[PDB]
Amino acid sequence: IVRRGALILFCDYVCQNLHDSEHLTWLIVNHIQDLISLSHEPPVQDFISAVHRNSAASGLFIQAIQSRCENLSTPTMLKKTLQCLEGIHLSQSGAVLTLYVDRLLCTPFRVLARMVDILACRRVEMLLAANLQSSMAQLPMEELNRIQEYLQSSGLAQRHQRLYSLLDRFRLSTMVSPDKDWYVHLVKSQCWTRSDSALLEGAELVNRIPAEDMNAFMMNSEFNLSLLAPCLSLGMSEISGGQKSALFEAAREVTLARVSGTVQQLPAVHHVFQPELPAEPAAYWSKLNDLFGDAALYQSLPTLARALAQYLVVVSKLPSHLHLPPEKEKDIVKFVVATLEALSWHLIHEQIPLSLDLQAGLDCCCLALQLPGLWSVVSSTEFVTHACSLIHCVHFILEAVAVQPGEQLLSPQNPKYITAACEMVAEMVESLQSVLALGHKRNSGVPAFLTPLLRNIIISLARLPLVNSYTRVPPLVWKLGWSPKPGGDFGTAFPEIPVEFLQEKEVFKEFIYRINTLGWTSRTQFEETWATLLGVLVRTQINVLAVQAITSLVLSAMTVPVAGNPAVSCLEQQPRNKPLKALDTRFGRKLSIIRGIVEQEIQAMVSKRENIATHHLYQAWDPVPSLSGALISHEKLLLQINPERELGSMSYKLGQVSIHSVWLGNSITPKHRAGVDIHSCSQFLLELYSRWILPRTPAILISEVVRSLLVVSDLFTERNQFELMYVTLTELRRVHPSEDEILAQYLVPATCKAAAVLGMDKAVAEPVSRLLESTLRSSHLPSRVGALHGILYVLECDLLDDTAKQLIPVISDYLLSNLKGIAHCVNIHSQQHVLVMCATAFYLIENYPLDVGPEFSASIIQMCGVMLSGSEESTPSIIYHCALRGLERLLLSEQLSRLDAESLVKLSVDRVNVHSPHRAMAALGLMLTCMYTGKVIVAMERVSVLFDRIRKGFPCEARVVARILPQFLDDFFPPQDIMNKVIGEFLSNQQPYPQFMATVVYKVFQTLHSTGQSSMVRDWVMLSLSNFTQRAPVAMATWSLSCFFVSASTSPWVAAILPHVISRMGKLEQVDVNLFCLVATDFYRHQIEEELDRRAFQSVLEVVAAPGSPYHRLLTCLRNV
Amino acid sequence: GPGEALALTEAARLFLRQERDARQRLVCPAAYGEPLQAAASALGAAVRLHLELGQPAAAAALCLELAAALRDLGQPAAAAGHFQRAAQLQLPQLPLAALQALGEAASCQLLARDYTGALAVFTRMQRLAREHGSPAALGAFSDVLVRCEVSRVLLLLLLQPPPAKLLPEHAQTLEKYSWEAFSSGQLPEELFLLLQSLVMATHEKDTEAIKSLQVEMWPLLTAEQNHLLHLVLQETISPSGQGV
Amino acid sequence: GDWMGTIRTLTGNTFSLADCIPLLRKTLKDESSVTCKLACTAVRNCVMSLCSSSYSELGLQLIIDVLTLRNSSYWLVRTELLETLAEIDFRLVSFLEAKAENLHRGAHHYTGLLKLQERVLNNVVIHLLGDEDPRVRHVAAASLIRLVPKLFYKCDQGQADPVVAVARDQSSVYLKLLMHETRIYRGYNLLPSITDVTMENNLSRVIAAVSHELITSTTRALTFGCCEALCLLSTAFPVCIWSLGWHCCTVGMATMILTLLSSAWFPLDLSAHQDALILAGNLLAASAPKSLRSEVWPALGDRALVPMVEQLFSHLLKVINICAHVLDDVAPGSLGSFYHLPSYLKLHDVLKATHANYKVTLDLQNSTEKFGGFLRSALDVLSQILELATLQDIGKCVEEILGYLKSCFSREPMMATVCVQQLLKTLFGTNLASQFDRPGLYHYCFMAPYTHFTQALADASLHIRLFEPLVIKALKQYTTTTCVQLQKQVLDLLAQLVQLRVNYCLLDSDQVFIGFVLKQFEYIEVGQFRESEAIIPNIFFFLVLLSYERYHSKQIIGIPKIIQLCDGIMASGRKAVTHAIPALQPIVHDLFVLRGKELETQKEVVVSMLL
Repeated sequence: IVRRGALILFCDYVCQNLHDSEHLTWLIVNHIQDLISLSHEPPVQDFISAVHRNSAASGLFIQAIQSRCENLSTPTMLKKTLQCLEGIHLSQSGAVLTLYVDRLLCTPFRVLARMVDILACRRVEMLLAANLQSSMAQLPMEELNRIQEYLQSSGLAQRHQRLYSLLDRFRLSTMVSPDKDWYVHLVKSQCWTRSDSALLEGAELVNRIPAEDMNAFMMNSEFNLSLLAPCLSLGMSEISGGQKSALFEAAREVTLARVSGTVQQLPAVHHVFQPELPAEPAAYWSKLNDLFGDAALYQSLPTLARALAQYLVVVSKLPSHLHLPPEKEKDIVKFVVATLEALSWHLIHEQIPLSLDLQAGLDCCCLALQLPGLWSVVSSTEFVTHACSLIHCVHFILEAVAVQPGEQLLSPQNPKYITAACEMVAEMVESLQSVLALGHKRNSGVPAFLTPLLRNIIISLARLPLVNSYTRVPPLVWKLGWSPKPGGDFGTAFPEIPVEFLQEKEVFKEFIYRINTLGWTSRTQFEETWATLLGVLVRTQINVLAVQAITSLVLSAMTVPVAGNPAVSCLEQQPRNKPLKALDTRFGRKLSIIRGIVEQEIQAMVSKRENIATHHLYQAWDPVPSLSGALISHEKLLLQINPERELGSMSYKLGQVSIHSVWLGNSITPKHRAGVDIHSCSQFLLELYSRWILPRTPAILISEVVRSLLVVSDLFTERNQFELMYVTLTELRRVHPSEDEILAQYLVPATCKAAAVLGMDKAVAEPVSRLLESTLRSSHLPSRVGALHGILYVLECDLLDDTAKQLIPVISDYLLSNLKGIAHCVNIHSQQHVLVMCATAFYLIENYPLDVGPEFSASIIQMCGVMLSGSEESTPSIIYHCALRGLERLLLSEQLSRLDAESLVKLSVDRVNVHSPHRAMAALGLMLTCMYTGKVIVAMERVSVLFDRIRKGFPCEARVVARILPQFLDDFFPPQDIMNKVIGEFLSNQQPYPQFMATVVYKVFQTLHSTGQSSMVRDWVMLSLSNFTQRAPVAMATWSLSCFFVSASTSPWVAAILPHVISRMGKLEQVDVNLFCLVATDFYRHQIEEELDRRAFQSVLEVVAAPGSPYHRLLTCLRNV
Repeated sequence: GPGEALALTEAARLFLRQERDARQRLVCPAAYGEPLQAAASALGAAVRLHLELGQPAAAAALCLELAAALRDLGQPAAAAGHFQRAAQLQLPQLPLAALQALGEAASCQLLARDYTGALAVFTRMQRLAREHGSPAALGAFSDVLVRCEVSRVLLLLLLQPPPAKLLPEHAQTLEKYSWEAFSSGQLPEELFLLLQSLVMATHEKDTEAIKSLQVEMWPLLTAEQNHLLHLVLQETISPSGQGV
Repeated sequence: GDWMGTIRTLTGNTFSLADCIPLLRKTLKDESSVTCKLACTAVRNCVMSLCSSSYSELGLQLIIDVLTLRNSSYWLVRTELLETLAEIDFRLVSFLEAKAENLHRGAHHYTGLLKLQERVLNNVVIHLLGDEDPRVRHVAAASLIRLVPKLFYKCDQGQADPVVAVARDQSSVYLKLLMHETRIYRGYNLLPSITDVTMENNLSRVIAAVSHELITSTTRALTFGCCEALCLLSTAFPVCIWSLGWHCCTVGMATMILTLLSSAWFPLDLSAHQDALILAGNLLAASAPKSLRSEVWPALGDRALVPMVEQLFSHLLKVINICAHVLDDVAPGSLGSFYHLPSYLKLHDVLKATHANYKVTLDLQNSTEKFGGFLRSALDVLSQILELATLQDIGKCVEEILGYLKSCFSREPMMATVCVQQLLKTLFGTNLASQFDRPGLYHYCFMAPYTHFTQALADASLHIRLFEPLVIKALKQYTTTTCVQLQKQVLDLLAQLVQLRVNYCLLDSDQVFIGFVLKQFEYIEVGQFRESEAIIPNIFFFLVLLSYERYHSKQIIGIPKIIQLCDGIMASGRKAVTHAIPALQPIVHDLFVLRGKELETQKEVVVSMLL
């Protein structure tokens, strides 16, 4: 207070005693920074104004700022410095400009760079307006040249072009062929840089470099490693399509080579990373201060880790020879650990690393702990220090991001790092309930792009044998008097909790949480926890807990991938709907592509990514095994997954397994799981339940046992198991009277499922219709929802009663009555009820279109039409996408009479016109199915609404529409009807995205050369009299012309440079003019041909003479030809 | 009367406890969750009773309870729906309580990755805070205004709506972060300068500047806004919608 | 530095003051809660001096360290932590935080900021409003009140940076301008009430945080604590003065608190119930000079408030009826009737239990008694709300209100008298609604105080029949009580009756009351009246008023006798500040301002004794 107030008072004193200048000089030279900091204060404001009215004072001001700009670098300090330099005396317009360009112009803060741009522009304007004998005096001969040389040596003359032009004005007043190697050099001009500007375009560029010299191009010290992850990604899109990708294989060899290379620079003996103070242990830490301590190497570890994560996230779906070899695995593991340590190192020395680098390191860790080859390495004993460093760095990063100083993470032999890692993994495992629970009161300190990564990494690390045994023990057991002597080839193998230490409800709840979160790492651990749960079962409410834990544990075996690894696996699904026969035809095989694109985007936008840990967008996969089993690829389950579960939700639903999969996989004409005898658990639970519910068993346990049976029946394998299930549930219906409260919810669907599995007959499975109808008339919906689930089970493939068909109207009238009310209100109602209702209705319409007809299957389309058109608030998104996908399966399946089918193809036009981009993309998929299934001016309306979506959609929706447009165009009607429209949409001003329309034009033009339209293209190009060359952004005019002549080219290596042209949409540099001249000339010589057409071309250019450069240099090139 | 409302809300609270136990407290990968529906039905009956008795604030409090439970259980979208329900119930008597509920709804929309919905809720919040916050907001509304402003700028930089579909509110905000002459508003000077630099760097396609600003802005932003800024940087480096 | 250097030269030991801070830190993490509370007390003794020192980083470290004590399973540690954090100046803490660069990392290299003010305000003070111990809750509310004035918020138009906030705090004391210079209830303010914008913003943010914790409260204790805290704030920062900080006036928080009052468990907690009544009354009172007209409650005009006022009025009448049934022991079976309502019957059960417990104890100095406090608060809010009532609202209601006061008078006679006075105000129509018709560190340090100083220097050169038994009870209680506050209130009521032109021979036919009042002057002058300082100004006001009155047009007391009483008090006894001066104030005022020839010599005598 005294310092600043005294400076202000002294400034006010100098303002008035201005005749003397020693106090002014002293103030400036000694307190320039305080003057700038306090410049908002009126006496200091007046002092600075008085400095502005004095050439010598202003010169002292500038001389003092030149020697203090070190601390005037802060955004606020620099903004104030500019506010002070603004009104500087004119006699110093050469000094302040020198300071501007030498020091303040190249700032990472762009708004201050702009301020400096404006102020320097004015300083030159003033030098120009002031007469010559003084302008030459303030700005010397070589000083102006050095200013221009700093602006040109740096890339600063290109960001601030007006300043360079003004300096040029001041000095003026003061006195190839498109071949393989040209393309390779042009790509090298863009990809041998170090820049994250055009990664996708640079990947599409290096893709066209020949395969014989592509691996030698990505492996020089100049190749931008930022391109490796795009090149892999793009490469994957050419292996997912079915081909072989040289891009992917070359990028993979380069990525693994670079990983081995950087691992080679690590020390030979590895010591655990510990953040406390790694200086005491050894001279190892000197080397690790030199290694990732500089930037030449630290700025290559996350760039390499992004590529490695892009590779590791797709090795689960690659051809066998594209998996990582067993020799590199140790390498990879070390790299992962090192990357995390690098990140932790950066945290200790230089603040937060980088949202991208952090994500890359945690992605690598997450993905490596999911691969068996890498897990089995880091899980071993030779890699105990690496697993310990993983635990230490993960805990360190989580605390450095989420825990404020003064708070704790959780808020209510045997080296010490082994115990430290055990306790840290246990703490992080307990943090999965509050701190790392996405959407919990305590996840607000975690930025939510680290939360799934951290959850998955923590589960994976808690399954390591070094810490697994410790982690499975509740801390409420350490608080009791339990501490045995451990030893397990590490020193931390603990015996499992004794059941005397499980009879308390709290300890048992903690133990169940542990075993459900961590899963089981082997058959031995599964059997141990199975015996433990049984011995607990053999008390008040412990039996409910034990039965629920038992059914969770047996469901853990159902997960198709890595037997019981929650981090890698989700509950296996077998959908009730079947693969549609409309596809696998001619037009269905094209709809497959055009709709798979939209499906990938809908998955990226709305899917809950429950089975997906990392951020990678196109990672959707469903837990559906071939059963003919490997997992069925996501592009083969287009409209197959059960319509009543949310997109990307992987939890347990009533209907996980279709009865067809029961009758098929374990052939039951109507062994065990992955490594674990689930048949024995099946029979044990069947007997223990068939002998526990019939004989003083309280109802609250009857309900839980019936729930557990309903769940576990997904694991039954033989017909006698379902038979015992059904007999038990029938005898329980007889024993337990109308009093259920909570039993029908699980009794009715378990009964109906078992009855359906037994090839439903009127022999014993006849009286399911009775309690089905009885259950649809209830007071609480849960029983009715279980009834609808049982209805679906029984409607799957079981001819109802084998005689009587009253059940189908019994269902359909319930559906038609209860759905029609929920169209003006859907939020006030239950989502699950609506979803199972629509699922039932769609299955009826598709598999039973005989009994349904007048009232059903036509009014259902009305239910869906009024649901899809509801407001974004009134119709939730999960109901919207369910109804839309069910309508799309009803449409693509030919089980509709052609007055509701058409009543559906006209339901698609109103829904693309919504603001929400995901609803718009869903509507676009529905529209594409209406188009491809029901197959002149209607198609014109459709292509127009597509172009309108490009014009007024967000860049994602627009990019997707632009990606699907070329196929749609050359699929539905001839090019002559669109080569106007599309060109008009590439040649427009209201078009927000010319860079997408450029690829659209390119694809259309290159698809012209299919049946022999390699001449219509030059005809439509010569139709550039009015449209082209009339574009007020001359830069955009020459850019669009270059793009159009790239698109209209029959020569290779020049049609392959479009992403190099789209990469610079403005940017009228001279290399761009040279590229435009070369491309227009390659269209002149090879294409035109007619000598009179050469002249019709040449006299379209000089209309817009532009003698400067865009068209004059082109006209010159044509004269040279 | 109100005692029945008390019985119903205290039943729903135990139901929500039981659902939290069956789902989160002791993770159960075999439960779809029954007590959540029972709690929802009880809370709905209690809300309707309170609305009949002339107590929209108690009904909004129950809606807030249900919304917080839904967001806890990993259902962000239904949570945002119920948060907006409560905000509408509170709106023309407790603008600040409604602004808190709408902030919860916007957080839940960002959890669900519904960025246009979150942008819409943020703009509605900024509007309501300007109308009820009095230039020179009251201070309880100034916090809302600062959050909604930073979040709207980040969401507009993420979405990048085309000039055709771009509301006057969005354009009026975005033009404020272009600089032409020597203004920060309700925002601190340093954060406002970094936000202006961020807008100008995402417009001029300067990846290195965006990375520097990401690191500089990390301490100044909440973790929600740090997520938004990370998404802006990622959409800049790796755009969505390309399929590769 | 210099002190320690001198003392290290003199004695010789190399003891550094930077060596007890590590000991305090270690002692805070102690195993024992006794040692923990003692270390918290030591931190409370030293932390604000450390922050204002060159060891300010250690003081910030200690603030960080004491934050973990809010989890203690020992109430006295939690209350000690609250009292420690209430002493902290967060403008200074904000300055130190803005200067700190490696202290935000703390241990484990945290990325992000300390945000100590937000953590102290929300994670400790407002969090311990949800504490299950009422003592911790009360301490937390007190600490919140103390914290409100010193909680620097950014982008404030009064203080741009924390240095300017600290400079404001310094300058407001030592550069305080050296200058100087029909009874509304405690809650109303019919003035501009020019408030400080920075404190307005602080109060706004604090009220927003507490109201958010109250609306989303899933706990009984948190609701109780937030209600007590908001009532405390409405006492220390009145809603009428700080109208901007209380949102707005207040339509919403008032209906929120009224909904709380219509809950099923909340009114059964007597302390929280009376806090809610006080808060609701204060909020409804703060809307006077914007929501008053110059139907029911016709003087209101703003009709969004009429339902709230009606609901609060009927509730107050019902609970005062309940208290009257509990006092006049009568089991429950036409506007305060509660026989047909179950929630009010449960409230009757609770109040009956409390008063039956009170009836069997002898602790006459027990102030925190629950039934008496509840009845006092309910009568208080009734008297506050009556200021907005016109005769149409109350004229058909006053009979039952007076019946209730007749029975609640024995328990709380002071507030019963206050309520009788408010009823007399509304009857005779004398209440409100009837009588209604950039700056930083140079501004604050030098410019504004010097401008004020020079400006001052430059300007330096220029239905009564129903009140009879309650009035009689009040007069008799005056003649028999030793409670000075009750006697003060009875003198206020008598003065009001005299100004309403109610005859004195009607009340004092024998002149017994003024006989007793003048006989009190013996013990007052001797010094044997226990607390006479409280009673003397009111006595002399009443006597001055009675000097104007005419006992059948024959002087009752007389100004000369009043002057003699005053100079007898003065020339015989002790401090003039408490006794003689407060007696001379009514005489000076009602003789020189409000007032053929003997008046001149009376004024002469008064001027002589003033000299």
